[PDB]
Amino acid sequence: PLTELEESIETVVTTFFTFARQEGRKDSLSVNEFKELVTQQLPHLLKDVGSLDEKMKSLDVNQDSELKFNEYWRLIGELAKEIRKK
Amino acid sequence: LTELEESIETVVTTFFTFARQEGRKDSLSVNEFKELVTQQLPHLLKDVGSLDEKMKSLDVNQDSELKFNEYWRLIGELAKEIRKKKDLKIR
Ligand SMILES: [Ca+2]
Ligand SMILES: [Ca+2]
Ligand SMILES: [Ca+2]
Ligand SMILES: [Ca+2]
Repeated sequence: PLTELEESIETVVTTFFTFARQEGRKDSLSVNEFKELVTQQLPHLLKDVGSLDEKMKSLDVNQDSELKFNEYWRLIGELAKEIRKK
Repeated sequence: LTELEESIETVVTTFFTFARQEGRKDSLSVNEFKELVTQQLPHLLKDVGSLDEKMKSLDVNQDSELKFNEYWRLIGELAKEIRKKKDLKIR
């Protein structure tokens, strides 16, 4: 099977698709799916994020009202880079 | 921590675990990078070829070290290949 690091990378990727398949396109997060992912799975790392509707807008870099995997990955990188600082 | 948060913490911590071994404690020398790949990415980087060449390719500022940003670009490469398998095209 996978190492601790490999399984962790796989979990990060799987979590996107778990949330993205709930409604509309199965390969992107709507605002509702993004809000679910944050509230369910990032309640600690995003505790101080403020308005989720604004954060969605900020991450939606091509202004199509959905987060594709690349845009979610940008969020993961932001969270990683904050953790690194500790 | 949630499953997702634990996983992001693991990805970050694994870097420092290998980086603190010798030299600058916040970067991977080529020896520390080879240890990380062999011990912790043996499957995802099974087909990577020369580790010394991979190190060079990841060492974007040619300082002979991988700082966290440079390791994170590797994790992104690996994540994109996983993404392909978690969203298969029937075509
Ligand atoms: Ca969706
Ligand atoms: Ca978008
Ligand atoms: Ca080092
Ligand atoms: Ca470097």
